[PDB]
Amino acid sequence: TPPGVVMGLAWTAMGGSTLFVETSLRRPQDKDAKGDKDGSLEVTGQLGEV
Amino acid sequence: MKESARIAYTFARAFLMQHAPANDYLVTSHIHLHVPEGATPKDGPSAGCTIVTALLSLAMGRPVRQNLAMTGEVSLTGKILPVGGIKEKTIAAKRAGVTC
Repeated sequence: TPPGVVMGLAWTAMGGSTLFVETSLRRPQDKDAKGDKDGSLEVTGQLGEV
Repeated sequence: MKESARIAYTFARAFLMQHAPANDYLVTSHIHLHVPEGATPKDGPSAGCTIVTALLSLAMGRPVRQNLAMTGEVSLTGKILPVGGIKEKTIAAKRAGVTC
C-alpha cells in the first residue's frame, strides 16, 4: 500500500471483500503559488448523491 | 477532459523545462486549443497523449511524423494506462489506412 492506497474491508452483497481504496492527486496543485483555490474532488466509482 | 487538458498543460511545461531548458514556450505562451467532439468521455483520457503530442508539436514547431496516431491517458508524469474498446478502434483505424 504505497501512500494514497490502502486495503479497506467492504461488506459486499454476499460476503465481504478487501477493496483497495485508491487516492491520488489528479491535476497539479500548483495552479498558482498565490492561488487560494480549493482542491475540488472529482469522485468516481458510481457516485451516489448522498 | 478538463482534467486531462490541464494535467497535460502542466506536464508539457514540465517536459519542456526537463528537456530543452533554454526554451520557454509552454511555461510562457498563450495558446487557444480545440479538440473535436464525438468520442465517449470514458475513452477521452486516451486522447490526452495526443493532446500533448499536439501541444509539444506546436511548441517546437516540428510537424508530427506522418501516418501515425497514438492514444493514452497521462498522470502528469507521462505513464500510460489501459483503455478499452480496442477491437472496434483497430478496425475503424485500419479502414483509413493508418499504419502506426
